[PDB]
Formats: sequence, structure tokens, C-alpha cells
Amino acid sequence: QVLLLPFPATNPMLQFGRRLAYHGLRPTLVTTRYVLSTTPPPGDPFRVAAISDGFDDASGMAALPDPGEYLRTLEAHGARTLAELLLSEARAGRPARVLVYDPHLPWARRVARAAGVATAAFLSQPCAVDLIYGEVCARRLALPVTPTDARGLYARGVLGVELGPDDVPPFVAAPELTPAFCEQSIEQFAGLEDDDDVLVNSFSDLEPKEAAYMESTWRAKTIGPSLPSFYLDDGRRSTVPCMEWLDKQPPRSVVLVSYGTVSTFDVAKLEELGNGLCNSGKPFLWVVRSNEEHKLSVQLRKKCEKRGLIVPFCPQLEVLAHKATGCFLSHCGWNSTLEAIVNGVPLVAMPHWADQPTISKYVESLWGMGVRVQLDKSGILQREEVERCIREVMDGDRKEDYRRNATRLMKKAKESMQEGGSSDKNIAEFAAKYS
Ligand SMILES: O=c1ccn([C@@H]2O[C@H](COP(=O)(O)OP(=O)(O)O)[C@@H](O)[C@H]2O)c(=O)[nH]1
Repeated sequence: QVLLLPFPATNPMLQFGRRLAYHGLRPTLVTTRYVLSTTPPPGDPFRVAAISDGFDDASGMAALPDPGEYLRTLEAHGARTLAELLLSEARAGRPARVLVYDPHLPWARRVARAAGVATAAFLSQPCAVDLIYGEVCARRLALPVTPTDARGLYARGVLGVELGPDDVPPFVAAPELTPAFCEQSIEQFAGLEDDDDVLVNSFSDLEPKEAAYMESTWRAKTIGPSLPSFYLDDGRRSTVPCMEWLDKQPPRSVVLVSYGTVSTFDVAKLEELGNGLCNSGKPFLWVVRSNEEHKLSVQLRKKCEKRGLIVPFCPQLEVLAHKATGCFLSHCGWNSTLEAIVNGVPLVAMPHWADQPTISKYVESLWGMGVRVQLDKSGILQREEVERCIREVMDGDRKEDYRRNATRLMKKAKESMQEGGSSDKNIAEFAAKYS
């Protein structure tokens, strides 16, 4: 079997597993006992299997909100139970042919290699960010990484844009705001040189210098965007109520709003975001997660409820593919960004941390498919700014420029994953290797 081990939370690794199954491989999703008991399995063509993070009954992340402590606990129990799993699978007649793993779990590679199982690292961040972390891991850049260092990489043809202070990945530019995440970002690459394969959820045409560098440096092969085949127009509709609302809207009219599944916004930040949205005048679909809703006042919720819909969950790819969708106000997490690209949807970028500031810079300055919100002197996003950016992308002099670039990259993204495409060829090479 092909074992797939994402960070326990994913869809891009599952999408790659669907393609492996197309090619006659047998994928298994590996997740925590907790997650397996408290969510539906993926279904065919996948098996599922479980490891433990120490909290099979309760959410260990809830239980352990300090990141270092959670990660140390996940390693302890995860490495032991992943070892047990590799043995029990072999004994059950289903020995792992390869472990595909998120290298935010670097212990997974140690365990597999000790069990004699091939390993395939699966990076789901852009090549531009991954390569920066790698240069630190390899002791070619010291901490903190600076704009000066980034400029060197741009001048050497490794990075395709010059990253300023607000564009360098904060986990290495300002390490220690986030010590555990700094360590985790860099340790992805520690030992990656002994993996059998290295894979990245991107496409060459998007990040050509960075992909090329990742390939020559780390053997990384692009396999993305790792999304459902339907969205990539590769021939080899839901009933969710938000969709019915979207159906009634005019073409390219609606702002989708999401800051993702992980970041938390305080009451002040939700106030500026929600007021900016109302103040724009645009219809909007604002996904505010169940676990964040308590911070949204009645007043702000009802403020413009004749134009805007607030929901706890929307099928985002289906939303992005909808004719009524005009732009996406997004934190520009990588999955969000690729889903916007594959649907040709212009972006208003409101990054927080991790890969988002870098992504945002590429969005506005190389890809040209949107704009990034400008924070004021104290680093606060103002409602006037939120509104200005929405209006810039939906009504500016440059509105067709953002749409054109989004469309352009949509087509390249599709070409990459279709038969003959740069990503398709890498996926096929992997499937053959492990067949
Ligand atoms: O209401 C939602 C919110 C999120 N997603 C999906 O969950 C992921 C969000 O990931 P991203 O890398 O952009 O940032 P994160 O959530 O990890 O910060 C993407 O696949 C989204 O399509 C969705 O379908 N509906």
C-alpha cells in the first residue's frame, strides 16, 4: 500500500493519492485515532489507519495549546504508534511500499526508514517559501533571514521577486515570535536528502525559478495543484445552502471572504473586516468558523445582511468555481491561493503568517492577480483599507489586469495537471516507481 500521512488536522495529499489509485496503487490515509473516531473516513479508493498523538479521546491540540508541547507529544506517541502500524500492516499482508508524509512530521521519515519503508516527502507550501527554509537548514543562511539575504536569492535567479521586510517568511525573519514554528519550518529539511522522493504541491509555470532550484537542490518534483480532477478539466454540484444564495447573485459580483481554518482573529480585527465588507457595497460570502463566531456581535452580523451572508462553512472550491464569484479576500494560505488560481479568481490578500506574506507578495508583484492589504503604522488592518482593496480589485483602473493574470495562471495550472503536463509527468513517474 501507499501510506499517506498528512499533518493531523488533508486534501492535497488525498488528491495525489487519488491519482496514484488511478494508476493502480492502493492508498491508505494515516490519521490520529481521535480524528478517525470523530470524522467520516475519506472513502474509496482509500483505506484508513490510525496512529495516536496521546489523546485518542480528546483533541490533543485543545488539550496542548502550546505548540512545542503538542508537537513533542505528537512525536512521542506518533513515532511509537507509526512504528507499530508499519509492523501490523506488514503482518496483515499489506506491507507499506512507501510512506508519503508531511515533513512537518520529520520523525515520520526516521520511523519509516528504520522499518525499511521508502519515504516521499510531501511539501504543501510554495517552492519560494520552502527553498528559504531549506537554505537555513543547509546552513547557507543564518537566522534571522533578512531582506538582504532574499535580495541575494533574487539576484542569483533563485527567487523571482525581491522580498522586502513584510514579504520574508516571518517564521525565519522574526523567529521567536514563534520558536516552535521556526524550528518546525527548518527541520522539514533535516534529513530530506535521504528521502527516496521529494514532492511539492505546486506547478513549474507558477514558480519557475523556485521550482527549478527546489529540483536541483532537493530533488523536489512538482505534483500540483493537487486538486480534484474536475476543477483541472481532466477527463481521465452540492446542496449546501450558501450555494443557493450564490446562485441568485449576478455574475462576478460576490466577494468570498476567508482567513482560513487555523488563524484566529480577535474581536477588533473582525470588526474592521466586517465593517470594511459592508462599506464596500458588494455582495459577500463571509465564512466565519463555528469556533470563532462568538466574537461576532449581533450588530455586526446584521449590519448589512441584505447584501452579505455569513456562514460557518462553504465548499470553497465550489464557491471559487461559481459564476457569481468576483474576487476572494483571503489570508492567502497556499491551498486557498491554488484554489483561486485553478478557478481564475482575483485575490485581495490579507496575510497573517507562515507562507502567507510571501504568497501575498507574489500575488501582487509577480503574478499580478490581485492586491495586498496595507497595514497602518501599528500593524492594524483598518476597515478603510479592507474596503479600498475590495474596490481596487472589483472596480479599479487595474481590474482587468488582475482578472487577466488570474485567467492566465488558471490555464497554466490546468495544463500542468492534464496529460502531458509538467506535474502530471512527475505524478506518473512516481506511480511507476512504486508499482
Ligand atoms: O469554509 C471553508 C474553509 C476552508 N475550506 C478548505 O480548507 C483549506 C484552507 O487552507 P489554506 O492553506 O489556504 O490555509 P489554513 O486553513 O491552513 O490556514 C482549503 O482547502 C479550503 O478549500 C473549505 O472548503 N471551506
